[PDB]
Amino acid sequence: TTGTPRTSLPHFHHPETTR
Amino acid sequence: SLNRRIQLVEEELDRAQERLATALQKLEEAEKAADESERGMKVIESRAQK
Amino acid sequence: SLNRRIQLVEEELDRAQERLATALQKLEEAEKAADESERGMKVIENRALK
Amino acid sequence: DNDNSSARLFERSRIKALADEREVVQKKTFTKWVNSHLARVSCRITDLYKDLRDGRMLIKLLEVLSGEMLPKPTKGKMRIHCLENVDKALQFLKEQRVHLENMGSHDIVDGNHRLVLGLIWTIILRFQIQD
Amino acid sequence: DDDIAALVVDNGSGMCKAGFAGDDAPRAVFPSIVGRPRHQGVMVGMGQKDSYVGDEAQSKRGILTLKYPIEHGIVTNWDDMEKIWHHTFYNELRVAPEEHPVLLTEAPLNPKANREKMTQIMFETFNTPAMYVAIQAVLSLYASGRTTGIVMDSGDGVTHTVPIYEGYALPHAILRLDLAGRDLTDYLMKILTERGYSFTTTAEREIVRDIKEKLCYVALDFEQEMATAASSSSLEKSYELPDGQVITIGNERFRCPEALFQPSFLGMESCGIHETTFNSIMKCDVDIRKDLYANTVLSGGTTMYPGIADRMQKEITALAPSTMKIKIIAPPERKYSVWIGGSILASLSTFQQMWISKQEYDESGPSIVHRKCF
Amino acid sequence: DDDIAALVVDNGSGMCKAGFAGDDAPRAVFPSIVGRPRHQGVMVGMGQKDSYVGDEAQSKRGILTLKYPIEHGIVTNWDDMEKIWHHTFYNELRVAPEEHPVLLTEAPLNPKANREKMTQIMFETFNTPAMYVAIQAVLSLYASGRTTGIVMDSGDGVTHTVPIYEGYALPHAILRLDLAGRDLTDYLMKILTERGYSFTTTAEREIVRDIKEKLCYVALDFEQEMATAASSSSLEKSYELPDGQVITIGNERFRCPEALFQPSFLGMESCGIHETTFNSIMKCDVDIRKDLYANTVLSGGTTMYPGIADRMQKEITALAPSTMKIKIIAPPERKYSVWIGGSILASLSTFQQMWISKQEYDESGPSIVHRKCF
Amino acid sequence: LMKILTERGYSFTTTAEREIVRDIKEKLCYVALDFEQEMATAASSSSLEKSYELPDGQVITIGNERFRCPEALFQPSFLGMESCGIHETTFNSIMKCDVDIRKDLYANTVLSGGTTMYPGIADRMQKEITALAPSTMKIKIIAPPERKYSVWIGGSILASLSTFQQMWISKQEYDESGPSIVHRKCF
Ligand SMILES: Nc1ncnc2c1ncn2[C@@H]1O[C@H](COP(=O)(O)OP(=O)(O)O)[C@@H](O)[C@H]1O
Ligand SMILES: Nc1ncnc2c1ncn2[C@@H]1O[C@H](COP(=O)(O)OP(=O)(O)O)[C@@H](O)[C@H]1O
Repeated sequence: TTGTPRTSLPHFHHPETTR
Repeated sequence: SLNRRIQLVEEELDRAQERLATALQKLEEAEKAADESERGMKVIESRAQK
Repeated sequence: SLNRRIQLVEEELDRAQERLATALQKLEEAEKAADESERGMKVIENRALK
Repeated sequence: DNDNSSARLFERSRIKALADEREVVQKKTFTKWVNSHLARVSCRITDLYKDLRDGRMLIKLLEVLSGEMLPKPTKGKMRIHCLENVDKALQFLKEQRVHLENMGSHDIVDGNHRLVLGLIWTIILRFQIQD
Repeated sequence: DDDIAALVVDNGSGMCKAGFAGDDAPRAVFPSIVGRPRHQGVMVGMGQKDSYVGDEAQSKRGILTLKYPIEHGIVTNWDDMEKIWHHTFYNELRVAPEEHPVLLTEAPLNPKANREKMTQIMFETFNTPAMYVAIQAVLSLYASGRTTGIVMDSGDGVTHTVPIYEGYALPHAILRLDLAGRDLTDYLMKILTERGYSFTTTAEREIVRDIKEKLCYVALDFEQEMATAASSSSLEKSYELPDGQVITIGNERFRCPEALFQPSFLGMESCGIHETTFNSIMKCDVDIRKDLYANTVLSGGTTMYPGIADRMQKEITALAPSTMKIKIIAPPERKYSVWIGGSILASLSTFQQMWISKQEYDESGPSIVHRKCF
Repeated sequence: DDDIAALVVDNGSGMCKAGFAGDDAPRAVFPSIVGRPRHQGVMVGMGQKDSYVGDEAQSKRGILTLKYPIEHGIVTNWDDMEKIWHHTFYNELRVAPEEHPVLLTEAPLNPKANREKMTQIMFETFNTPAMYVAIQAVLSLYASGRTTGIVMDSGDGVTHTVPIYEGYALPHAILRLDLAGRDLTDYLMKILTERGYSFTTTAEREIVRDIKEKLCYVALDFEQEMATAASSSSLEKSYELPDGQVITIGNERFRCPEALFQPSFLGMESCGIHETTFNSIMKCDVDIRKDLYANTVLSGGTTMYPGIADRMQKEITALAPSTMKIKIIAPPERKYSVWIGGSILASLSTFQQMWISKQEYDESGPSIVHRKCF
Repeated sequence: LMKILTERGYSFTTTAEREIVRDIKEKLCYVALDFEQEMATAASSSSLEKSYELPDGQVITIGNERFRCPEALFQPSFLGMESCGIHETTFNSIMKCDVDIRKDLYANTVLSGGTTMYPGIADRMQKEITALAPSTMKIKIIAPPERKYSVWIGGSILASLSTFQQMWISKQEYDESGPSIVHRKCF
C-alpha cells in the first residue's frame, strides 16, 4: 500500500468559434 | 440501346406518379367523410345518454 | 452517364409504386371504417326513437 | 379505448385542419411577396417548399433585399453543395444580426414546411430592405 | 372593430400548446424538450446547429441529449424556455409578439419568483403589450362550462386539486401532490428490468413513455388483476422497438398506473389521488360538499389511462357516505381542456379590463403580477 | 455434531470464490472461464479433454478460446455455469453438495428468471438440502461491521449502490451503473492501439487485464496529470509480455480508470460513479443523509486502483454541502468483502429459519425464491 | 491463394511470382452465394474449371480454388484467425450504435475499396446481414461500380468545398506548434 466538470469530446465539422 | 430504353422508363414513371396523385386526393376525401360521419354518430349517442 | 440516369429513374419508379400500394390500403381501411359508422348510426337511432 | 378514439378524432380533425389552413394561406402570401422581389433577377418560384432546397434562390433573394455582394455559390449538384449554399445564406443572415432559432441547413434542404415558412416570416419581419 | 386576438400559450412540463383567442383548438402542439449533440462532427461542409427544439429534437433523438426546461411545474433553465417561446412565436404561429397580448398558465402552488421572471421576460425580451397569468385548474372549470365543481388536474410534472363554489375558490382546501407522468415513466423504466429489458438514456425514456401511452390501463381491482395475470398469459401485449426487436410486457400494463393510487410503490409517504380528492372535499364547508361531490372534473394528459373514471368513482364512493351520489365528469378531449378554458378567458368582455399593461409594469416592477393575478 | 457447515459460493463476472461458513477466508478463488480447443490435435494417444475450466484454462490460453458464462451480471450460458459449479464442488472443495446448504450472491437489479434458474439448478441437479440468495452489497455491509451506511460495489460485471439505515434498506434509492472492469479492459486495449501494440485475440485480453491490474492508478487531478505526463517522461513504466517483448505503458496508466469518473470516453452519457453515489444519497430522506455521508463504504475488486479513495472523497466533498463530514471507508481486503460478510450471514443462529427448504421448493416450485429472499 | 495453389502442385515462392498470383486472384475468383452447394457442385463436375497462362507460356488450371480464397473473408478461421467475418463485423458495429438510428444504418450500407470487387460480394453480404438482422428491418446494400476509387473521389469532393479552405494545417501553425498539431486539427 473543486470537482471535475463534465467534458465533451471535440467537433471537427467547423474550424473555430470565437465570437 | 440505352437511349431507346430511357424513354419507356420515364413514361412509366410519369404515369405512375399521376396514379399516385389521384389516389392521394381520393384518400383525403374519404378520410374527411369518415371523420364527419363519426362525429355525427357521437352527437346522437350523447343525446341518447341524456 | 446513361447507366446512372436509368438507375435514378428506376429507383424513383419503384418508390412511386410503393407509395401507391400503401395509399390503396389506407383507402380500403377508410371505407371499412365508414361502413362501421353507419351501422352504429342506425343502432343508436333505434335506441333513441324508442 | 373509446375515449382515446374520440380524442384522436378531435385532434386529427381540428388541430390539423386549422394548422394546414393557416399554412396554405400564409404560404400563398409569402410566395407572392417573394415573387414580387425576385423579378429584378428574373427568377420565379412556383412552389415555396421545393424551390428553396438547393439554396441558390435564397442567395438571390438575399442579394436583392440586402443590395450587397454575397460570396460565391458552391458549384455542385450534390446534397453537400446544397447544405453549403444554405449555410452560406444563414451565415449572411447571422452577419446582419437577424436572430433565428432552430434554423439549420439540413432543415431547409430536407424541405420542412414550418421552418421554411418561419424563415420567410423572419425575413419579412426582422430584416430591413436597403434602397 | 380594432380587436386583436390574444395568443394563448399553455406551458406544461411535457408539452407546449399555442393558439389564438376564440379558436376551438390550439394551432401548435409540440413537446417541450431541448436537445444538444453528444458526438463528434466529422462531415465538414454541413451546417452547424447548436440546439434542437420541439419536434425536430424528437426526430433526431439518437444523437442528442434531451433536457426538459420545466421540472415538476417549475422551470429551471430559463434560456431553454426562451428558446421554446421564440420557436413558438416565430416558427409555429408566424406572428409578431408585440401585436398580441399573451395569456400564460402555471401551477397553483409554486415559488413566487416564477411569475415575476415570466412577467419580466415577456415584457422585456418579447415586448408584448400586455400579459396575464392564470391557474390551470380554473381554466379546466371554464372548459367544463359549469360554475361550481372540484377540478383535479394531473400533467407531466404536477398534480393539483382545487374546489370552487359558484365562482368562489377556497384557497385553504387547494391540495398539491408531486406525482405525475414523469415519475410513472421512471417507474416503468425500473420495473421493465424484471423481464430483461434495459433502458438507460433519454431516447429510451421517450421510448418507454410511448410504450406507456400505448399499452397501459388501470385495473378496477388490483388483486383480482394480479391473480388473473398470474393464472394465464391472456393479459399480454407486444410492442415493437424502432430497431425491429419485439418486447412483451404482460403483467406490467396495470402496475405502472397503480402507483397513482398507491404511492407506496414509489417510496412516497403521501396518499393516493382519490384520497387527496376526498380530503380536499372534506376540507370544505358542510353544505357545499353536496354540490362538490356531483361535479368532480378530471383534467390533464395523465388522466387519460383507460379505467381511471370507474376506479376513481368506486374509490370515492367507498370513502363518501352512501346517502348521496358521486359522478366523475371526464370529457374525451380533457388533455387540451386547460387551453380551451384560456380561450374562453380571452373572449370575455370584462377580461379586457384584467390585462397587465406595459405602463403598469413599468411603474410597479415585476411584483405587479402578485397584485393583479390569483 | 449437528448444525453442519453451509458452504458459500460468490459468483461474479470475473472470479468465483467458494468457501465454508466458519472460515474468515475463502478456500478456492479462480476465474470463471470455459475454454475449448481451436486447432486439430495430431498426436494419437494424447488424451481428449473437451473443455477447460478454471486455472488450467488460464494456463493453456494459447490453444483455447476463452469465454465467460456471465456477462453484465446475467448468466448467458447455463451449461458453462453447470461446469463451473461442478468444478467448484468436486475439484476445488471436494465436498458432497447434497449434504450442505448453499449461499449465493447476486446483483440487485437483474432479470427475475435468473434467480429461478439458479434455484432450479441447485435443487434439481445438485440436490442441495437448502439454498439462499443474497445481494452482494448488503453482505459487504456485514463485512464492514456497521448497520448504517451506503455501499458502492464495483465488480467485473456491474456497479451498484445501495443505502441501508439502521438495518433498513431503501429500495427506491438503489442505482445500478453498467460501468465495470471489462469495459475498462476494452478501453485499455483501444488506447494501447495508439502506441502501436495490437491485442485482438481472447487470450491477449487476459494479458491486457494483467497490465491494467499491475500498472494503473487514479489521478487526483486528471488535467494536471495530463500536463505532467506531456511535459516529461517520469510517469512511464515497462511491462514484459510472455514471449519476452517489452512495452512501455507511459501516459495511459491514469487514462484507463479515469473513464470510471467520466463515462463519455466510452460514448455513454451516464453520470460518473461519484455522481451516482451522490444521487443515491440524495434520493434518501433528509434526516438520514448525515449518517450516510460519514459511512460511505467502498467494495469490489474494481475499487482497488490506487488513489481512488482520495479522488472519490474529493469529488463527493465538492458535491456535498461544505459543513458536513465526508469520509470514505476502504478496507484493504475489499475484493473478498462480499464473501466475508456472507460467511457471517451463515454463522448467525436466526438465519437457520430462512433457508429455503427442499419441501418448500417441492410445494411452491422455483418461484418461491421471490417470496423468500429479499 | 498461394497456400491453396501449392495444394494442386503449382509452386509460388518468390516475390515476383506473388504478383502473378495476385493477377490470378483478380481475374479468376468469385464469391459463392452458398459455399456448401458450390463445393458439392465443383466436386461433382468440371464445369467450374478455368485456365490461366503463365508468363513463361505454361498453362495452369484453377478449378476448385476460385471461391475458396474469397471465402476466408467471411470465415477467418480458414486463415487461423479467431476473428469474425466482415458481415458479423458490420452487424456488430451496427449493434454498438443507439437504438433510434439503427434503421437508417441498416438501409444505407455502403461498400468501398478494391477488395469489395469479387463478383457476388453484394448479394452474399445482403443475405448474411438479413439473416442476422430482424425480419422487419430491410437491408439495402449500396455498391457503386467505381467503388475502387471512391476514397479518392470524395477527397476531390472534399478539397473543393468553400468551408474546407479554413480547415487546412497552415505552415505557420505547424511552425508554431511542432508536428503535434495534426491531432488537434484532424479527426
Ligand atoms: N393517451 C395517453 N395515455 C396515457 N398517458 C398519456 C396519454 N397522453 C399523455 N399521457 C401522459 O401525460 C403526459 C403529458 O401530459 P400533459 O397534458 O402534456 O401535461 P402538461 O400539459 O401539464 O405538461 C405525458 O408525459 C404522458 O406520459
Ligand atoms: N489489484 C487490482 N487492481 C486493479 N484492478 C483489479 C485488481 N484486481 C482485480 N481488478 C479488476 O477487478 C476485476 C475482478 O473483480 P471481482 O472482485 O472479481 O468481481 P466479482 O468478484 O464480482 O467477479 C478484474 O476484471 C480486474 O479488472
